[PDB]
Amino acid sequence: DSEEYHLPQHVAIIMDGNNRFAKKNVLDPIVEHCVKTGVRALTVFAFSSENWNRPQYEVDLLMKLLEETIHEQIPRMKKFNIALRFIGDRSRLPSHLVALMEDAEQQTAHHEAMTLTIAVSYGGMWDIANAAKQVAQAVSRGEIDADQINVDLFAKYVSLNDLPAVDLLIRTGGDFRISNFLLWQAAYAELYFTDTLWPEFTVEEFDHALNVFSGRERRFGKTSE
Amino acid sequence: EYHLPQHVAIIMDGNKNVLDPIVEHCVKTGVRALTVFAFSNRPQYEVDLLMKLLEETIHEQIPRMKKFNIALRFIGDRSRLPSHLVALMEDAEQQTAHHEAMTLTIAVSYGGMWDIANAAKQVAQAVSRGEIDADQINVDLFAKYVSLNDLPAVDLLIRTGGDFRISNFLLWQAAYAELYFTDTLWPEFTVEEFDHALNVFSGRERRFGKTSEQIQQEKIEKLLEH
Repeated sequence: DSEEYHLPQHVAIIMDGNNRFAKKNVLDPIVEHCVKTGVRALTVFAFSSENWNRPQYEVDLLMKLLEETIHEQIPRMKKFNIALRFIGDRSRLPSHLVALMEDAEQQTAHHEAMTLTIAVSYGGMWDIANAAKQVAQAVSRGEIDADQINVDLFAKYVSLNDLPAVDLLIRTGGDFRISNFLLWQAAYAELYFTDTLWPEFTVEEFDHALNVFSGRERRFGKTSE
Repeated sequence: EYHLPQHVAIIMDGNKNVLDPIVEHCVKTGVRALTVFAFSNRPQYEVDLLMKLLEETIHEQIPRMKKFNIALRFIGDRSRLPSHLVALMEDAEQQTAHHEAMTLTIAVSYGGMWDIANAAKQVAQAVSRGEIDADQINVDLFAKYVSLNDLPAVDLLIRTGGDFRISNFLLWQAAYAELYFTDTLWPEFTVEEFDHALNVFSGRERRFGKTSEQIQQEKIEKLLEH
């Protein structure tokens, strides 16, 4: 405990609003600011560019863009001691994209002050059902008694179970939905919604959100989680 | 045009009956489901008082449910509830089951994580019996074990009391819900503010679109109304 310290250990961001933007990288200064300030985990969802329910030509372009962006980010993540991680379904992804994700995770694992997780082909319901599948597979092997399955056991199989629970979730762009993102992990997260469009989102407003989180922790306490 | 939610959820938090005008507004506007959670590990005497209050409230509400053609439902863990409360819940559900205009669900000893892990337990028990291959488990199969799966997904979730958390309520069911937060404490929550929240919901659906499930629900309801 501490009277002065109220920094969230795990921040999640739903990046939205470029679809409404009429007229330099936004995420990079946020990521750098987080690791410099001591945030332990940052988990992000590109609300438009990870929506792969589009014509196959567009999905192909989006995957190529993701690959080029991962490649460009690896040396930057090494420079700032950030571990890159990916969550989501990999079973239907092109082999080159899977290899590139593994490569990026392997190149950035050493000497990591913060984990940056990118949601790729991810959904919160998918995550929960995947955890249930893994639990049932363990039951089939005799490793779990199905009658003893409870919240604490199930939590060990959901994505990001080795990181702190999400303390703060930010969504830009104006909508007030968490849109099937980190449903289990953000069960007790403070939710910060802003109409600022993602391309116009600033480190200053991010700091404001952190101060809002601190004030809400003072006002409503920390939760059970 | 004007967009009404199919399923409203409320976290009643506060740091005359408040819920009754809200229930009546839902019935009058065609809301199909209203699910409520009294937000707040206490001395046993306080737990007993709360249980007795819940029992008396269920008793008081049954005739209103008949009057407005509302079906009563309860979600949450029943394994540690007093047997008299469990029997009263079963009786209320059976007495109101034929009512088909709206479902009012009261969450008692409920948590969203509990709900999800309970679904996982049921699926794994079926696997243990050899009824299901664990490799078949996916979203569509799992969804049938989560509470309220026969009702529309939550479109609008209201939380009173000032905090901006969903606090482990309907995590699966509110995956695409619009979230409406108000500083108003629950005892002071009015049907006028509920009307305002519904108006805000309509504007947000116009600006940010309907969910996919909402669009399919509306297609189906148009096909059926004919």
